[PDB]
Amino acid sequence: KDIDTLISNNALWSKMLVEEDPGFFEKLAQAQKPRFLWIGCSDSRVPAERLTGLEPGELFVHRNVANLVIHTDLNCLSVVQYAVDVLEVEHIIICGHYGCGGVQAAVENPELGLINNWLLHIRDIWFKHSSLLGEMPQERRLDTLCELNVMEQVYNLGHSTIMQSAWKRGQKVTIHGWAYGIHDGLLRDLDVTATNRETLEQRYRHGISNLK
Amino acid sequence: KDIDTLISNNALWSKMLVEEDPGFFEKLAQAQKPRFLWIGCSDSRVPAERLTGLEPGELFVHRNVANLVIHTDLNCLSVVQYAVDVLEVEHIIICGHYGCGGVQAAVENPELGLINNWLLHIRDIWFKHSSLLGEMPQERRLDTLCELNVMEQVYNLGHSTIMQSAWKRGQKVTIHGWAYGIHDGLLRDLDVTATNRETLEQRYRHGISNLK
Amino acid sequence: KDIDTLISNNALWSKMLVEEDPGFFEKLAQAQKPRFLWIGCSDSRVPAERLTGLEPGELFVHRNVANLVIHTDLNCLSVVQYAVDVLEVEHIIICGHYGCGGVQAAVENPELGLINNWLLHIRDIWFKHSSLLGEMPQERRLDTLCELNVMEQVYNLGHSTIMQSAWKRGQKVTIHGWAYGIHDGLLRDLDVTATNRETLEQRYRHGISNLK
Amino acid sequence: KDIDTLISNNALWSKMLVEEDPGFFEKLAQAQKPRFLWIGCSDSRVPAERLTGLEPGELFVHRNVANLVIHTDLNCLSVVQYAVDVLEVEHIIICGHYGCGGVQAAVENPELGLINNWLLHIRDIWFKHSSLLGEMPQERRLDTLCELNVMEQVYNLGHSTIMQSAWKRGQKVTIHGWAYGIHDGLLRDLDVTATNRETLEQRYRHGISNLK
Ligand SMILES: [Zn+2]
Ligand SMILES: [Zn+2]
Ligand SMILES: [Zn+2]
Ligand SMILES: [Zn+2]
Repeated sequence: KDIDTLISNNALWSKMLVEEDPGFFEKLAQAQKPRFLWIGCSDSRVPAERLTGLEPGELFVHRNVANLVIHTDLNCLSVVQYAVDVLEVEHIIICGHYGCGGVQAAVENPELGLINNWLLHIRDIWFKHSSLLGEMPQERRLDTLCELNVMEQVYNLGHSTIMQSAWKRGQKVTIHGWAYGIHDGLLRDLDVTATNRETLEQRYRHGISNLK
Repeated sequence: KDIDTLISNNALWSKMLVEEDPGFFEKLAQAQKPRFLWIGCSDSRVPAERLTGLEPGELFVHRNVANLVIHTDLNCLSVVQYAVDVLEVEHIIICGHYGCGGVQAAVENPELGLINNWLLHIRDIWFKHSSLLGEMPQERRLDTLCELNVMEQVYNLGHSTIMQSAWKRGQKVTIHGWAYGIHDGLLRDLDVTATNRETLEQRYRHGISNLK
Repeated sequence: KDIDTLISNNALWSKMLVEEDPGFFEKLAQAQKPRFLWIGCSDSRVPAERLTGLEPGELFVHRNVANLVIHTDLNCLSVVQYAVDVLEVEHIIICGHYGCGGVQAAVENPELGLINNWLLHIRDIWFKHSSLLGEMPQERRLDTLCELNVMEQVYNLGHSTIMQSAWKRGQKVTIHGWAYGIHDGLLRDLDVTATNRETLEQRYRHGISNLK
Repeated sequence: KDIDTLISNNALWSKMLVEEDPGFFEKLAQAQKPRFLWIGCSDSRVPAERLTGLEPGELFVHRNVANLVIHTDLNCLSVVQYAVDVLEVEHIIICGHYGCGGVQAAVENPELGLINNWLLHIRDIWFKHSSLLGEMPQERRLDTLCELNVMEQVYNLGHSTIMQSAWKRGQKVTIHGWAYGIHDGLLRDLDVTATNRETLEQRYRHGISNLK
């Protein structure tokens, strides 16, 4: 596909919606805010809307390389703060994916340029879980690191001042850690779901334990 | 929709693909890299794949509040550098949208919290184009600011060291500035398309002139 | 000077303080917090303590290339928020300097690498004030840009959510914009001093007017 | 001290230099670049020039809360890249300090606001070294964490793409990790000095071993 194809396809799709789904934009024109924030990877191998059935307007989205929530990344933190404090999303889903190019590059460590600095945060997680990974068969280690990465980003998200403040004041927000692969598109819930500061810690340990 | 609904819908969708599109993941399993990078807004009012017909695996994606390319945002710059230098995408599309909550908040300036710092970059663009906006009817000013924001982010992207280096070395990368609204989902090409350092400047001025 | 010289000089200086100034560390050992935050340039051509006579413990310090307060730089914003909310500094001084290598590189635009992205924020200010600079003799333009840069960083600092919140709640914090050169080390007050949201705007315009 | 005092002291100091040290600015007026980059804490309890005897023009400086080199902090990375690639500094010194308010806040974890996000990077280091710290007497743990923080920031600096590139191309740059306290101002060399990729790893382990 080329650029002229995208523009032309868009024009035809917009016209065909009049017959196929004349109401396609009706919920978007209402003041209903999205209830979900999705933090995923720029690889976007299967779009979040396809994976879940979520409709236009139901999902606020951030994507970056390897779906990180770095403690001091103001881009992601600004998405989160707007979603939690202004849109009042009820769920935040961090979704990783098996085969992620960012996770693979963190492990193989090729000299890729500027991106290698971003990927050092993944190498820190790999270091953190070296003993756990060493108890597992080698062929499962890379996908396990993909899962651990998600769990650590959920943990970071729950430790941000944004989430700590929301939970302290009794706002209902739940964080989830998921992963999928392109072998079937099937979401795996990594079982780290957090609804407050206490469950954040308990279920982080639970998710890691399920891997041990 | 609730969380159990998303998980259950995903499981049913994955199973139904066997009959509907057993080859759905086949291109994803190949080593073909995406040819397009989409930088859009976290509002994600209509997903980029729906707007354009792009299939899974064809698009690398970054989203942040109001689709900014801030000169010093390492999150977006890391997506861009990986896309340009490692994946060798041929097109980068920055897409804004009429009615964007981030653009509207920049103009109305409510006290929203942390996000207001991010939005100051939009207020700088609004200031930059005050005289242009003053020559236009008031009712068209907010959507014109949405377009100017896209054009300025294209300009910032082309001035990044990543893009300047790629163009200097003769890598073929084209940057585009688009917008759409939810009244019809129809993409408007803002006509700032840049294939090198010279067209970046020429077509930036062209796009602004088309508004004057 | 070499590394062994620094270590050896430090050991001799520490010993000599017993006779010269046995009380040198006494105020540092007290709980008195610094009353001033200095945001300056990494060039650090004359140290802030030498310029002003401020003693150890009186100054909290941030330095970066060309003394910027970028709207979305969490490093500088974190220094500011800790200084304002935790240390309760009463004064923030942004100090630029004539001959700054960062300002000069923004104007000459050599291909320096990663730093060029940071310097684009200065090029934006240069663009903003093109008409003002054009009314002045060429030989004064670079130093005038140095001053305008300081004034714009003061303006950015006052527009941060940190400062807006502090002023809204009645905390006494004053922001100042200064510059000096190495021809005499003499500080010039650029006359943009702000004690609240209103004086921020009034004195920003005043400082610019003093240049016109 | 108040603001009028600083301005007045500066004017008197500038005049008195004519008799005391008429050549004070002479090296600054030459094209000699600084040979040292100092990365220190915004606490700046004893200024680096006082600790070492370094003269004006000999030191390029960055300061942030708790002297961090975060993998993805473009402010510090931009200082480093300009210092290494443009100024060609020969030494980078990361200096922490015993009693640092940032390190103490990471351990005590008060609710301080925005700064808590920055401090999570220190809490990650505290977690990393929990077993080491547990083998030591409690009263020495906080200062040991101050030292470990410096060592980890040296390690991060050496793993940045900036430093890896410089060492790969044979540029002579040495990184050092130091600390001091206000009980005597005496620098402690933490013995993690790195001149290439190999010594970075060897001396990181050496410095940690010296603590065990
Ligand atoms: Zn990925
Ligand atoms: Zn938007
Ligand atoms: Zn400077
Ligand atoms: Zn400190």
